[PDB]
Amino acid sequence: PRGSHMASMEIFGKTFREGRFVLKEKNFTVEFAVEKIHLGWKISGRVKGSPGRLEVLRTKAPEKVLVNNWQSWGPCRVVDAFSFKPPEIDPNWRYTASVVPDVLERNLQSDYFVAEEGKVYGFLSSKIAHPFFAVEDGELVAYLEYFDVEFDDFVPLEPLVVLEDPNTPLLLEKYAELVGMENNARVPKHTPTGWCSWYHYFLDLTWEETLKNLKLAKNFPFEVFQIDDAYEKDIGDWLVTRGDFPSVEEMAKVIAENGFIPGIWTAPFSVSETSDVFNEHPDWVVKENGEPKMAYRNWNKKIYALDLSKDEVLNWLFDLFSSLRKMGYRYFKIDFLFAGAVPGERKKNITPIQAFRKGIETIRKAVGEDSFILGCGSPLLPAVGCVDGMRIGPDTAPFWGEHIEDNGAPAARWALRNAITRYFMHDRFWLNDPDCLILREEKTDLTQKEKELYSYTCGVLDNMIIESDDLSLVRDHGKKVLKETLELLGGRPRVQNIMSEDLRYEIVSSGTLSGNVKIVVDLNSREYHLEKE
Ligand SMILES: OC[C@@]12C[C@@H]1[C@H](O)[C@H](O)[C@@H](O)[C@H]2O
Ligand SMILES: [Mg+2]
Repeated sequence: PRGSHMASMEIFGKTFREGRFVLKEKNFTVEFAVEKIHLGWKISGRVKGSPGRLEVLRTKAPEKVLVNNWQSWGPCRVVDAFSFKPPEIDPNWRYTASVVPDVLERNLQSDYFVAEEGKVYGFLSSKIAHPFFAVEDGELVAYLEYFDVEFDDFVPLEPLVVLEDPNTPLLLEKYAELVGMENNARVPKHTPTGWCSWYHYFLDLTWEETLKNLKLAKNFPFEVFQIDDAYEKDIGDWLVTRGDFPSVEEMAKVIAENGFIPGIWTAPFSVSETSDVFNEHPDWVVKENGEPKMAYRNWNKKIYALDLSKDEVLNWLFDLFSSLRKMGYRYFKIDFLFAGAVPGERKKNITPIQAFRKGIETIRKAVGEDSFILGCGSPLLPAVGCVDGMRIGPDTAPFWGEHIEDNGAPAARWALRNAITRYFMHDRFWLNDPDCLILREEKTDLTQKEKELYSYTCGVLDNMIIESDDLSLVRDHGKKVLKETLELLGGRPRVQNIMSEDLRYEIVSSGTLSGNVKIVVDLNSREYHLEKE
């Protein structure tokens, strides 16, 4: 039998049932199939014309839903769908909140997937359209947004799955396995360890301080030595240094001379209003009414988005990342990637998602198969198959964040929450990056118990482990936490109670380097209890 709830769903406006169907509307045509798969149903097919904001599924909204923001920093969390209040959106960061901000300013929005107890609805890809859900007058509606682009000939729909089982974590894991297959996900066999400058030195990093850490890093179990934001003269001018830094090429040569894999931060789809590249090439950016469209404001400057539909832009990206590879960099943290997918006017009439994918594909080609790509500030689904690792929460911080709301400002407590709630993408989409461990004992307000809680959770989850500290300031305790963390890697994790609303989670991982383990963590009390077999 079906189920009363399944007879009550609509697929492309028709009553739900298994079959093969054609919708011919005024401005578009859809051909689609509704087919049985393990644990549920798959809706797939093809579309042509001007589909616009295309309705795919409609069903009664659940009371409590696990919602997901489209990008690295945005929350994945359980919300009450009936008492939802639209947020005030910061005009300087509009597009990190939503790629369709008209939705978010009036209704609850979830990107790519949404879950309730016993049921996952999820799209398998975002190659052309942006897939998202909205709660509109008590109804859950799935959409594919094509951003007013027209298609003369058929292109594939992003597939939708509807999965049901009482084990919600199992469904999220299955969903993510299907996403990995649809997109030829990269799941490296080896996970890098390393050092990152950001969460000690921030923009005030000097090359003198960098060299001091490079010598000390020889006593710590680090493979990668990554320079973050600070070295560059302006956003977009990635090969021009400032302050006491040598050349970008010389930085690589010192780092490699000292026995590390050189790593470097860029924001490659972003160019500031002051940069040489923007002032040389005003034509290279996404536009609004013919003029440069602000993508976001950061570093106290307007930042514009590179128009990734333009071959001149893609050639510049190729040559940049080719040059970096020639210098010896083999670890690339590529940040603020949402900029490349902002809605706006481009040279070619392609979607922002199509443009985005051309840009990241160009970066991968340039750095080669032997380079590690870490995505950050990024749309998640469009990057599967391209990146090796991906930041999946908001920034951590050398403090827990007692007065920081769940709003995107840095805080260890909210960074950790996302590592938990997105755990199922790990070893399926890519390697999850939970953000850096901060293990120093001076110049921090983190307690030893908070450092433990953060680090051991990241280990049980088998996530990337990168440390970000002035290494002078890390002593016995910080060293022991890093050692014991690395002992918890290598397993298959599950968060058992993924729909929890009180920030206490039970987490198991099978087959770690320490055997079967279990950690119960409480992000309100700041406590954990870890058992290892
Ligand atoms: O600017 C470097 C910086 C702060 C911005 C971003 O929030 C990223 O997620 C951080 O790890 C840093 O690389
Ligand atoms: Mg693994």
